[PDB]
Amino acid sequence: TFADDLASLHNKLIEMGRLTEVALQQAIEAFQTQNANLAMAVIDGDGSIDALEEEVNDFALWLIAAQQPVATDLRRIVAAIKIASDIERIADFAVNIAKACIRIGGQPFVMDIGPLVLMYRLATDMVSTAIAAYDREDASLAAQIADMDHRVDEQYGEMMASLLAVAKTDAATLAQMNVLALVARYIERTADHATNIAEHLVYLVKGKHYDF
Amino acid sequence: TFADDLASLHNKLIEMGRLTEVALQQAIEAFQTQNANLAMAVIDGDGSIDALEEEVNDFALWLIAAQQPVATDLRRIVAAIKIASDIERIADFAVNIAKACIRIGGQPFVMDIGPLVLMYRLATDMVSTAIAAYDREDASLAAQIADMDHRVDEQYGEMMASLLAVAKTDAATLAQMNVLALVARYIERTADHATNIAEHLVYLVKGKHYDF
Repeated sequence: TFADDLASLHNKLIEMGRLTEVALQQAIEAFQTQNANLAMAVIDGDGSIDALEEEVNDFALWLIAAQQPVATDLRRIVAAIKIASDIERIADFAVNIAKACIRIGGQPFVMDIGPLVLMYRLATDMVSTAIAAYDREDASLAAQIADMDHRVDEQYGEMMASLLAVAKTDAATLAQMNVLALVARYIERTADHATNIAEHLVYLVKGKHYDF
Repeated sequence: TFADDLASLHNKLIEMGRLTEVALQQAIEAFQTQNANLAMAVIDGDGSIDALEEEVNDFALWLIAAQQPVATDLRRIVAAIKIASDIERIADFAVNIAKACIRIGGQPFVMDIGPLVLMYRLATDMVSTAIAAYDREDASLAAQIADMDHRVDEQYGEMMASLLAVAKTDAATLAQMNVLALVARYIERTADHATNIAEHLVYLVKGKHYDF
């Protein structure tokens, strides 16, 4: 049943990702469309993934202590725990982009949220990619994720641009730009995690390190 | 000898941090002073930490499979592996800030690297803090690390500022600003990891989650 166990542990994770995927999808839509009811769907339904992560640690720790995994299987059980956390953190930033969507209520953005939306989706994809890479166990999608990162960078600068330029300085509108800035950061944390997941996937496989 | 084992596993990590600490210290000095010989000290002496991380996984995985850790001890052996990786990644960004220091040779910065230096040190401290928090196992230093983050944020904007403003557009000088931008990102990845380490330390202890 062993081989089967590692197959489910594998699906437990891929599962966390399927959900974090969704949560991410809505978190952004919720924010861009300014949908409070949606932002909440995101919050209320998150502790659920914290649940899966525990499951994934209990299960893995068990194997590591019961079925006595051999080197190779042991690395894939370990990376399984490191990746689960990254999926968890990402999911958490989602919950936060959702709280920020609320922070600002419904008084239409002080500027265009277009580049920010694309910066989010860019990162989101980095996740899908990284998780897909984990699923298939493809250690080469990584270097490709590297580029979506340069894109998240140039996308970011192009954020501070349309932001710290626009003059119309006022308490309410500033408290507004901040939330936008906060969101820009959670998108970069979400990206760095996809990258983190890519690192594991790559070390597990190539024993080498994630490229630029 | 068990209790003793967990004490050394604990010191293995605190050890990785003592070194990553240094590496970080020099990486920045090297860059700000533009010291190639130093940037190299950083590169050449890094595979050494990748070494410690392996040690920390082999050792922990062993306990988890040999001395049969009980719940509490088991969480502290697990977080021990998650944190080791974060220390590893941070150390790696160091190696990269060091490669970027070289990327630009010695033709004095197109602008003032003061705010960037402070943004680096700010993150660096977040690390020391997070690692110190791990050592003592103080789950409250976290919320304090949270603030050094808001500071890393406001410090960042104040980066794009003196950057995308300065007009003097030219191939060499641009290829120059980019490296600076790249460095700004590795500093933010280093911060998000300190934050990551803080998360573990907090979940392990409070079972709850790392604050804003």
